[PDB]
Amino acid sequence: LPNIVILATGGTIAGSAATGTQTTGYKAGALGVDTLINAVPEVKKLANVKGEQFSNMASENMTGDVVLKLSQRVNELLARDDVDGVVITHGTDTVEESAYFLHLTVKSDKPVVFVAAMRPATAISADGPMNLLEAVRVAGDKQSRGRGVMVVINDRIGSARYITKTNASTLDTFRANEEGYLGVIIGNRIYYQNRIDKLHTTRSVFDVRGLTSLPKVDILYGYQDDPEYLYDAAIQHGVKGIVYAGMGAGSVSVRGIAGMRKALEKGVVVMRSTRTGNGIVPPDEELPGLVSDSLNPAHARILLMLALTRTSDPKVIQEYFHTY
Amino acid sequence: LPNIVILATGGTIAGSAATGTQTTGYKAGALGVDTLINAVPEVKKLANVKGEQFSNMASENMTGDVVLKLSQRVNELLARDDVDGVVITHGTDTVEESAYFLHLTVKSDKPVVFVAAMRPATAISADGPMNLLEAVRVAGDKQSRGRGVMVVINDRIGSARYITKTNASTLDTFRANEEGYLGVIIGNRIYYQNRIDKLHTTRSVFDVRGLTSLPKVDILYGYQDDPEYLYDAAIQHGVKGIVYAGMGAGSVSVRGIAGMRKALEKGVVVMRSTRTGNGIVPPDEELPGLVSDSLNPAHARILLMLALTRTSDPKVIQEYFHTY
Amino acid sequence: LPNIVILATGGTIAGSAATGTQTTGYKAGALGVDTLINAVPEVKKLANVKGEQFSNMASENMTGDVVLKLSQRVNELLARDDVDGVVITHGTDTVEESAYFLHLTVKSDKPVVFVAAMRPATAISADGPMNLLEAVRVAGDKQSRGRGVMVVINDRIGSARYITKTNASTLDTFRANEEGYLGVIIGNRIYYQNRIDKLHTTRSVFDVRGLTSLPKVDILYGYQDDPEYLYDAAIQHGVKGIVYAGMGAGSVSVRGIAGMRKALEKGVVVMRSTRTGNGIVPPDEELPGLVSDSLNPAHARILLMLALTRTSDPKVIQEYFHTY
Amino acid sequence: LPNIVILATGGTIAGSAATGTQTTGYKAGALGVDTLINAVPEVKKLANVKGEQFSNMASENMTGDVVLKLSQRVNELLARDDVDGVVITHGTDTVEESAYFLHLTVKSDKPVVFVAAMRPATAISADGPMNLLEAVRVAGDKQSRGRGVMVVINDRIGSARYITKTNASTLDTFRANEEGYLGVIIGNRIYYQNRIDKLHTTRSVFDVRGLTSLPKVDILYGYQDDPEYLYDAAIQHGVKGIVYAGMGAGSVSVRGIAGMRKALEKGVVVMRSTRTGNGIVPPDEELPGLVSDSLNPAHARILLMLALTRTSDPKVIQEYFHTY
Ligand SMILES: *[C@](*)(CO)CC[C@H](N)C(=O)O
Ligand SMILES: *[C@](*)(CO)CC[C@H](N)C(=O)O
Ligand SMILES: *[C@](*)(CO)CC[C@H](N)C(=O)O
Ligand SMILES: *[C@](*)(CO)CC[C@H](N)C(=O)O
Repeated sequence: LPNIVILATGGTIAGSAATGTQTTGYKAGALGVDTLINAVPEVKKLANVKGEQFSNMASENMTGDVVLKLSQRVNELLARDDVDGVVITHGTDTVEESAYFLHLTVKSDKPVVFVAAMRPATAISADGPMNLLEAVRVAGDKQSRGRGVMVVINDRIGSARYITKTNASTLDTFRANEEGYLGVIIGNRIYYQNRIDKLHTTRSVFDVRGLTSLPKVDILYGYQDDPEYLYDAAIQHGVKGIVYAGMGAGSVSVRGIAGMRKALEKGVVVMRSTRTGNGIVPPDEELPGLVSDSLNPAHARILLMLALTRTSDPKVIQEYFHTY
Repeated sequence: LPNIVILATGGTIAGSAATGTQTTGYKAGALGVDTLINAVPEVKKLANVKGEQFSNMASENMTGDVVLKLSQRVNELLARDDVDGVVITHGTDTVEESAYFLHLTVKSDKPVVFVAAMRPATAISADGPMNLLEAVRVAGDKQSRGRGVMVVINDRIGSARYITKTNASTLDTFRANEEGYLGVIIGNRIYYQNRIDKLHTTRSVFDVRGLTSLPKVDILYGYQDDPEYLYDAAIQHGVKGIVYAGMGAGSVSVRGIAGMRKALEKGVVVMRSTRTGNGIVPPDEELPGLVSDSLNPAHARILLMLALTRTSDPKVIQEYFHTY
Repeated sequence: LPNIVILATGGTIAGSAATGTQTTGYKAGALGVDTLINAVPEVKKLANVKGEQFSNMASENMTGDVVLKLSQRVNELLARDDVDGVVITHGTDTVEESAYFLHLTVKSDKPVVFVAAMRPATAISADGPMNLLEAVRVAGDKQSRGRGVMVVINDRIGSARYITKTNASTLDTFRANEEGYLGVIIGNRIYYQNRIDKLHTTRSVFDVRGLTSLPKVDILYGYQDDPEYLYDAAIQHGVKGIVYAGMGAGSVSVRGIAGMRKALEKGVVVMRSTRTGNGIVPPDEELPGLVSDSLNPAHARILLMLALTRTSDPKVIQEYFHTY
Repeated sequence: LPNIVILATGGTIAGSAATGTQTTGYKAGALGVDTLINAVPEVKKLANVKGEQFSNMASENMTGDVVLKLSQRVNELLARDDVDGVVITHGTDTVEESAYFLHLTVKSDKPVVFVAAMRPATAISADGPMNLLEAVRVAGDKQSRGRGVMVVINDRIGSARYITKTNASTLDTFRANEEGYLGVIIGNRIYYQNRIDKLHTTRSVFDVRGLTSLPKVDILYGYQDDPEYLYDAAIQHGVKGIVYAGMGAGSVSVRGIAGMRKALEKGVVVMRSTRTGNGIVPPDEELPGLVSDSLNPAHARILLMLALTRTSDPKVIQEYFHTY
């Protein structure tokens, strides 16, 4: 059987509540990895699993420095001959962030599968058990290699570069409206549909094994009456980059333009993304800053942080955004 | 023929570029209302149209004080016996904000139909002509009365309370994933599907007659490493409310919590929404602030501003968010 | 507490397999209603539940004669003062057909909620328990009255007229792409979003309490090289109506039109629907037969079958399709 | 500039009506290929184009004998040094059938791009011009090679294997809900997202040179009370295969089982697909026939016909369905 390491970080999949009817406001990251494994013994028929407790927190508290350590640990594990793949339990709220980070930094073709759950382990009809089982099946399948980092949940396999939490509270929240899923798992069988046409993992230039932190990047929203002072505040607090979750295709108000101008004069890299949820923010030489291609705000921040560890050249960073 | 006033505010539907191939980075709010009307002569067959130039700007620059004037002007028009409905041309980027504002403040059952276009009027296969014709048809149909403010584009009729721009650059960007459309227009016939189960227009308590300004409300994003200083900044500039485009179901990091506690101490109303794009942010007594129900950040800000013109009582405001 | 009757008919929600990993090819309608109730005792805190075993079969074998009896029993149940609502367990495959039949034939405003499950009761992360809890919650809520027949599953409430199984094997299969959900259930709370703008239940003319059989209506597919002989066969077997799951907007090939014309000449009523999955089949005076509005083939057959119990008048039947 | 041949077959993109408001019931395949090119001269700045009138029909009348000739002509064309790609104008109703057929029979990596329109050329805001321009850009782009046959419309690039017409009459009808788009076209730039993970074109074993017709395959629908006599009829007319657009995951009623057994006894290959619209029909040893993987009925019929040109062995045909 394939040797799979289940690296636990917390989340609802490891969460609990006083009753089985409480599906919200529960405590995330309360249960240990072995408890998750023991809850679904069937996994042992899919692989020889080993649980490792990396952390146990609600993902809203996951930070770049910790995500950095997570990627470095996964790289250490994948370098071992006795490890064929890694399943990472993580809270749903920022899994797209953590997953995309490793998508760009893991130097291996071995499967790296993030798994999550929208209902706590104690809930009636909890989704975590089946999602974990599916994650291990995907991580241990020889056909899962070289596909980039994946996020498995609700019978779907999504690419870390496209998948995002689209709904605040539903089981089927993870979707990539325009890009679809890399594959699906039905009747204990994996059906691979797509291979992402972007750079990742073994073909990524982003290596952070020699770093302990990443350049600071904040996200500012775009909306009617958006304030200039928020740009002032970000600049003053030392951001290296600003991701703009803009109105429409990264459109900017006169106040947003003034704020971006100030940011650029201070050497801050401005990246225009969109608040809409999907789609392409196209180049526009008439507006300040760079454009995020199809990366949403959360994803754009991650790539910009990594881009900044390599260069400050806007043209190079822009190309990264069209290829990663 | 019904008497329909076409109130123009600008946008891509009135946008232009030097060539028919340029569909991005064009000049929004460039053409006059009579030019749009004459571009689609067919509207004159569906109604007695009167064009009125309210403004002509790109919607990223639409501001609350101007939206306020727009609502009062529309209210004024619909009180006239010689006006059966109004069609408001508006840029796509913030039409959901302006539309929901009128949805809550226009005290009339007569149709109020926002219309927009994703391609400039000069573009090959421009969508504005048909969108406008559809809008006029909807505004003039007596079966269109008492449905709340609507947004018409790409053969669909969306409720101001549910519809949102979900894609940065596509023609089919306006969708209400979980709520669907109020109706669709195919083959010059309107097919009404749903009636929104929420308070609006004639049943709304949000009277804004005579007002000239609105309570200041800003939006802060939720993501890994989100900074506390952004909350400090908002408070320092006297916001009356803060809408949080949070991770997942409005989950908050330890930094976000500290920032929210500070805001509450200063009497600022905190409203937790979601950055995901869809869904319910449920009540959670363990977290600070109020919850946005299914309102996304842009819509939540609008309702909060209007709520604050009547009260600062969190319980009353929260009820508004579950009923409007 | 409301008095809710759980009327069981079978399905995967009452399905069972030898292993917890077998989610496909299991035995549907294997467990009794009381076993379902005692398995999710939490329902007892939401209402006073009484189980009744109407049948126990796989929905692919549900027949019109039996659905007729189900409708009649439900009418009997709801006429009682000691019954506040009914939850009907049913297999997912044809629940949209049974649900829409009762949607048209139940003469009561009391809630009628069909519930189902995509994973057998014996599977890991089975969805049936939560779905049932949600269905009872909906059936017993005073706010649920007069909304038409509903289908509850995966935290969603769909109208029988719009909801359809859109995916062969996923938990989130039930959706109404263009019409959205009537409401959702999150955190043990119901959020009603829409009220269907169509005739149903207490406003329907489709009373069939005095019937034991229904007009025969078959469905024929539209595709390249579709054969004329299938129409000849249906006619020869006494069909009173033919529903065409046509290419695009009910478009017809030279062979299909010949088939339809033979059917019309033979006294059969022809209804042109679509195989696409969504949308409007508009009127077309150059094509034979009636058009299905936005009803898909499965729904179209149900309405046509019921229409035929009242009339053979094309114009009357057509108006039914635009109003129900 | 690249050399692109625009091979016209008809459709709404070549449709015409007396007025610009008539977008339904128009005459498809009424305009010549050169008329389409002259209406969008911008294409000539993207490539050296040559129009070729293969046919001018409504796609509901496209037949296998003709599709065979279309595939053979495209192979002939792409074998030429002076042809960099081919754009095929085709009606929307069966473009998914014709496109998937060529996807399996064209032995070249040069771009094969089907294009269509949902509004006639004479319609207000006709989509045909932009759709064609985008199709030409995709067909002439070096990055477009080796991606399988594509269908371009409404700024989206869909794979012939996944794309399908999901709505009867909307501009955004073409979607692959679970698989997404191969790419999108925004601001005159192509953004490639995925590469399908299936066999096609140059790696396909389906050699159809010399063939003038294909094995007969008909499609029968699954629904409550589905008739056994339709299977008898199909058998009587000598079908070599039957694609079942089944209830749910290809579930079969007692009548369907009886009819399938009769067909199997007669040597007919029975393929179980789904009427739902999306998803996997998983293998089930308890049911008759083969399963269609994620192929919908229309796509399944095409692959089954081609499968039968090589073998009647069920095991082999099943593998084709899991790999193409
Ligand atoms: C449960 C749903 O995933 C709550 C998740 C936490 N907020 C987390 O992100 O860990
Ligand atoms: C054209 C697409 O709507 C650009 C719109 C402007 N940004 C606006 O919102 O007015
Ligand atoms: C399990 C998924 O619902 C199988 C359902 C049966 N085919 C049925 O419809 O009862
Ligand atoms: C116009 C929309 O595509 C009508 C299409 C024809 N039915 C066709 O398929 O050619």
